[PDB]
Amino acid sequence: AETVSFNFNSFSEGNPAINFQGDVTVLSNGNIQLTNLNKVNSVGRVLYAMPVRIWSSATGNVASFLTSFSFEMKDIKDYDPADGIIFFIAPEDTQIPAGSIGGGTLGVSDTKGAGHFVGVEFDTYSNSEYNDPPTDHVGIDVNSVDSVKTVPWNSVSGAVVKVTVIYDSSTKTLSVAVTNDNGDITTIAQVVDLKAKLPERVKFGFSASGSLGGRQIHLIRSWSFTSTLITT
Amino acid sequence: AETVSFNFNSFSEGNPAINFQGDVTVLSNGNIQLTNLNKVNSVGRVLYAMPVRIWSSATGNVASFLTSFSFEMKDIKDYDPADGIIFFIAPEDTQIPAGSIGGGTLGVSDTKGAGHFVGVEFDTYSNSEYNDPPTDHVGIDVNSVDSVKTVPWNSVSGAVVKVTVIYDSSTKTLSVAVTNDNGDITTIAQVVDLKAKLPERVKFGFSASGSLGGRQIHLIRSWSFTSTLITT
Amino acid sequence: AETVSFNFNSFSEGNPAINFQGDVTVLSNGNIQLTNLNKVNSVGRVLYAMPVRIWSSATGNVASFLTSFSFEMKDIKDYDPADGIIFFIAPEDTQIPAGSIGGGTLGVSDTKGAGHFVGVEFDTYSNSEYNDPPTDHVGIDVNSVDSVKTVPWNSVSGAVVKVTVIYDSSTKTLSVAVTNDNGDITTIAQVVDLKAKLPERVKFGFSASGSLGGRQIHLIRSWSFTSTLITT
Amino acid sequence: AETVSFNFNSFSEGNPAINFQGDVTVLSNGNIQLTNLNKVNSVGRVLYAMPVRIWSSATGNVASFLTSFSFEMKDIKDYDPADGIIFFIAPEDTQIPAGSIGGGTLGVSDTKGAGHFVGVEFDTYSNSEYNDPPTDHVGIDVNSVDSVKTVPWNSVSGAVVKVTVIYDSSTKTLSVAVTNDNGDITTIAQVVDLKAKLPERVKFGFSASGSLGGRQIHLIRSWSFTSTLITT
Ligand SMILES: OC[C@H]1O[C@@H](O[C@H]2[C@H](O)[C@@H](O)[C@@H](O)O[C@@H]2CO)[C@H](O)[C@@H](O)[C@H]1O
Ligand SMILES: OC[C@H]1O[C@@H](O[C@H]2[C@H](O)[C@@H](O)[C@@H](O)O[C@@H]2CO)[C@H](O)[C@@H](O)[C@H]1O
Ligand SMILES: OC[C@H]1O[C@@H](O[C@H]2[C@H](O)[C@@H](O)[C@@H](O)O[C@@H]2CO)[C@H](O)[C@@H](O)[C@H]1O
Ligand SMILES: OC[C@H]1O[C@@H](O[C@H]2[C@H](O)[C@@H](O)[C@@H](O)O[C@@H]2CO)[C@H](O)[C@@H](O)[C@H]1O
Ligand SMILES: [Ca+2]
Ligand SMILES: [Ca+2]
Ligand SMILES: [Ca+2]
Ligand SMILES: [Ca+2]
Ligand SMILES: [Mn+2]
Ligand SMILES: [Mn+2]
Ligand SMILES: [Mn+2]
Ligand SMILES: [Mn+2]
Repeated sequence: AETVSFNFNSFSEGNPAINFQGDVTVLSNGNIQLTNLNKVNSVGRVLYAMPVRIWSSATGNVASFLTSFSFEMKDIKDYDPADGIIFFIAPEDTQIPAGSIGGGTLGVSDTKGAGHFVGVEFDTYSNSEYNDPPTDHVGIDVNSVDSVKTVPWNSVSGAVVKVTVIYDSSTKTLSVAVTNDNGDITTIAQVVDLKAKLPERVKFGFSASGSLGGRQIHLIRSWSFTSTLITT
Repeated sequence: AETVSFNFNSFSEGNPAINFQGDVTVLSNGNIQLTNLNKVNSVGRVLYAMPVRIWSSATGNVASFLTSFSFEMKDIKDYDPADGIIFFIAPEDTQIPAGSIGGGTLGVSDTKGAGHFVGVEFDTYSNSEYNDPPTDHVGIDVNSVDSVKTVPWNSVSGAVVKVTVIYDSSTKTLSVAVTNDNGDITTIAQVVDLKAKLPERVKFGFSASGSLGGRQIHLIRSWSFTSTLITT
Repeated sequence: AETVSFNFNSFSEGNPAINFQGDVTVLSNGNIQLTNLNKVNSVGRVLYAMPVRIWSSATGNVASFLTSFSFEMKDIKDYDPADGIIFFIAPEDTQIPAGSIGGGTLGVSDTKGAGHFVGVEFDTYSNSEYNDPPTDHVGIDVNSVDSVKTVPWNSVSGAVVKVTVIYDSSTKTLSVAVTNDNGDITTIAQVVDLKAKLPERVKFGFSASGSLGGRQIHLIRSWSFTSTLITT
Repeated sequence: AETVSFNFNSFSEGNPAINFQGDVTVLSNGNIQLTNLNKVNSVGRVLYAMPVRIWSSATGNVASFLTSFSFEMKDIKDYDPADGIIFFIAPEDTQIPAGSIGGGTLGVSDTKGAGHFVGVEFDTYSNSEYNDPPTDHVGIDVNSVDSVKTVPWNSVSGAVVKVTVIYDSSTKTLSVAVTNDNGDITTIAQVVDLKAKLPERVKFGFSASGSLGGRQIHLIRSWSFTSTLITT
């Protein structure tokens, strides 16, 4: 089988294994801070530098993957705690949308909320322009921040959240488990055909953004990943 | 929300939080050995002592859960390495089937392979009477060891195996990610309506068995679990 | 290490992790009300359903534990309030004393004020028959409501009180910190050898009671707990 | 009663309510990083600016206090993870010792390991010169880093640790409860007469240090405190 795996317990600029885009910054504690609290419509994204082959045009096989990461969002006096973080998968040449307004676009979509990507968002502000639920929520996005499906969630300021994601190639099911600070878990799952939505080689990463009045701390603390593609 | 969670990095006799059934034994290193290498048709089961309410007849809500565990199977001279381990969910009154022949029933079913339980098996012997695939395999079992679905797998003697399971109540999807000793992952997912197959209160646990000629070391090394039921 | 931990931010009827005894009722807001305002000598107790092994006869080790909880007592028109709440530890088979007169026995002792339990009381009425101090008080009880030690305190009707308790196994010290609504803290500590006063397996819970003329609202709002026993 | 209480969920440079000493720095995420990873024998300390009156010379009374805080330590490539963090109480005019060598002195003592303070240390390196236990440990320090008492502990890189401390004036008992990342708790308690060891007014704070080859990330994430002195 074709397996790719990595595990970061701390990050650092200068590490060739990671690409940085936008206002991203690496704190002295190894944490990744995606947005710049002093910029309007800030957008920051981080990606595993090496593209991963999720499916094969030769065999038609699609990869299965297991990934978990931990992040932290915290309020700052005195802006609206927004907009959130999104774990995404996109073409290997993915870039921050030209003329990105950040905000509710989470740094992956245009003003209409469209883009080429599949992801799991941890959304902390309700943008009616993208049909968001009225509360904080976790959502599965397929080429749009107008989530295909969402589940109520609660973003606790300063709390460390743990996430586990499993993609089963056979059933094409993407299931997500979010462990909150207080111990409660939140789950959401959706059938998503990566073969039909994305190219053979993609990049995995995290993105976050803010607006003029919407800003908050977006930190990525750790990230382990393993994908296995059966080549037969 | 109604949440139940626990974490076992090791086990010790006398812990009220755990229920032992059959030939279970706790080793000095804190590991749990499920079968007795000197008994014919040995069967051993360990269960979380407290019943978990996976669904409420009052609301109709079903709980989501996240659990991870690690186990190890090791060959012994001069017996056949069998039969395997099964992580299962069963009614709270669950007991080792009367007159259990162990072996391919994995300690959860009758001679015909039927029983009242839902589980994930790590099967190391191919029983044609229960329509097993021709190789080692992971399977999703619903009231029978004749798996609803299986995926090829390989049990490596002495290898520590890590497993992660997510059950999403909304989609009723049970997804499993198995991390093999060599780094590759194996996944299998299946939609299973726990509310339709099981009572409101159930017990979670592990079971293993052997026959006269089939015996091996079945070890459970760790187990973390969290289920959250929405009460509203 | 053998660890038991749970966290209740709210309570619900039907949760198998909780045992109800006497006049206990679960309010729609998730709060637990211990006594019945319309009954003479009302007694209500709630216990964590699973017995906890606080010490091992094998090693002689005693567990350390950390627990915090919040409660509220509110006066009603026009009864005396009367009698209070007690956080207790007792044999796993503990039940409301037969023929309990409620009142100053706090639902845990007999008429003489004796019983089998260790606890921290938040006493709002002065029973001279149990040598109570003349004012509201917090006390450490060991097999009797005639406290081994008490400290002055003030029960404010309708005020949410937060409590933190630490039991250090090495020194066998039980320390309590009570945070009043006005920000002021009250502390009390006492050396109590749980190994000598209680059986290996015990249950933790809260009890409240009243009399014909003494009645008030006794509410448990939240409860988190963690006990760790060194096994080696 | 005289009560002092504050709560910090994040810190900021410029907040007059805090004294910054040495290499301390505040990250853009609100965390306080005590030591500088690029300096030899780095020492950084943070103190609550307002001195607290822990005892009255007029009444002989000592104050009781309840404090809880969370911190994080993380290894860096490639130095020994040292030396640790200490929560301390010292004279109001306390400053980092002149010519401090950092390292095992934890920033509060001279080369002999002596100083004027009382504290709880989270020690991650074993200094034989100060009679340290052979493993990571939590210790109670009274005017010396040669702990009056210690308990085995385990510092996990990148894990958030929660600590609760209660000081009971009557019994003069200082009890500590440490909640590790995996849920396990570690406790330690010791009778310490604050009035005989410290002056009437003191400052509370944190300190950390490193050596030439011993360095790690020492972060303070949050801190809540309440002290009550009975004046009568
Ligand atoms: O409050 C946070 C949200 O702000 C929205 O944009 C605001 C903007 O921040 C404010 O300066 C002004 O221009 O009004 C806008 C409309 O609400 C973002 O669109 C949203 O994503 C949040 O960040
Ligand atoms: O070889 C392992 C398998 O044994 C099967 O049972 C055997 C038994 O071990 C042998 O002594 C003889 O009685 O024939 C039996 C039938 O084949 C089990 O049924 C199977 O589960 C494996 O354990
Ligand atoms: O005033 C509250 C206290 O009442 C005591 O019991 C009273 C009882 O309420 C009254 O009706 C009469 O019978 O005299 C009793 C003895 O004083 C309780 O003993 C005490 O615990 C409080 O509840
Ligand atoms: O390895 C961490 C410990 O270092 C000790 O100091 C070392 C120093 O790091 C090294 O460069 C050389 O000078 O030898 C010293 C003595 O062994 C500290 O004393 C100790 O506290 C740890 O930080
Ligand atoms: Ca949004
Ligand atoms: Ca089989
Ligand atoms: Ca009383
Ligand atoms: Ca040291
Ligand atoms: Mn959204
Ligand atoms: Mn099978
Ligand atoms: Mn009393
Ligand atoms: Mn030390």
